Amino acid sequence: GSLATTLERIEKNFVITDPRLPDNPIIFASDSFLQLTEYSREEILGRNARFLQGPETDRATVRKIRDAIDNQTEVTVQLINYTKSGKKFWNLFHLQPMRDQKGDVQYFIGVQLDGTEHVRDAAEREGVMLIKKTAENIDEAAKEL
Amino acid sequence: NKFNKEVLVARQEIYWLPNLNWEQKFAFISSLTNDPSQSANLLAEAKKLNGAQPP
Ligand SMILES: Cc1cc2nc3c(=O)[nH]c(=O)nc-3n(C[C@H](O)[C@H](O)[C@H](O)COP(=O)(O)O)c2cc1C
Ligand SMILES: [Cl-]
Ligand SMILES: [Cl-]
Ligand SMILES: [Cl-]
Repeated sequence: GSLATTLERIEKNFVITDPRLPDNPIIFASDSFLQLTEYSREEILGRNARFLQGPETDRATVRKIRDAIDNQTEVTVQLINYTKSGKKFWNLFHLQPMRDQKGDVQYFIGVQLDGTEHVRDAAEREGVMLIKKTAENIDEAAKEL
Repeated sequence: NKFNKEVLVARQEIYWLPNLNWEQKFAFISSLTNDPSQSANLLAEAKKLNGAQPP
């Protein structure tokens, strides 16, 4: 296999960032996230996740994420992102603070569910439900590894 | 490229350590992310923390 840490071999798209470092950069990126975005681990470690955004990315939506991060709360949005070679995809994204025992935020987990289109109605509610559950499982798993 | 193969290799090796809790592991990866030139020192020190916390 590759040089992923064991945590990064969990078969979901996510990255984990450290808000205690300047500009809240990625410290983990799953192999699945790397396959999705076409980036290698080498070129995105230590970088803010905002490199995923491009011309069509709604800036108000991105602001919704940053508001959540500043307040150390979770959020779910749908935004347009871009692969390394610049190919558009819809990203049903979920952010959630990773806390320790006493409830203090230590890191951020971010989960991506990729799609060719903006999901709406039932299909979006189903989507929101799923990635929240995935984010919960990833949190739980990281604490075991 | 700050995150050459050696850095990545050390990084993988820190996470293999059996006696570190998830915070301790996350902290070393984070320090390595922030200061890649200290990878070897970080792995060596992680191993000492590992050896000092037997089950
Ligand atoms: C854990 C985590 C995962 C993130 N994942 C994405 C992502 O997949 N796509 C994206 O466009 N932004 C993502 N972001 C958002 C950017 O990192 C950043 O928070 C956002 O662009 C707001 O910051 P800015 O206004 O300074 O650019 C993520 C942030 C965090 C903390
Ligand atoms: Cl591994
Ligand atoms: Cl694997
Ligand atoms: Cl950020």
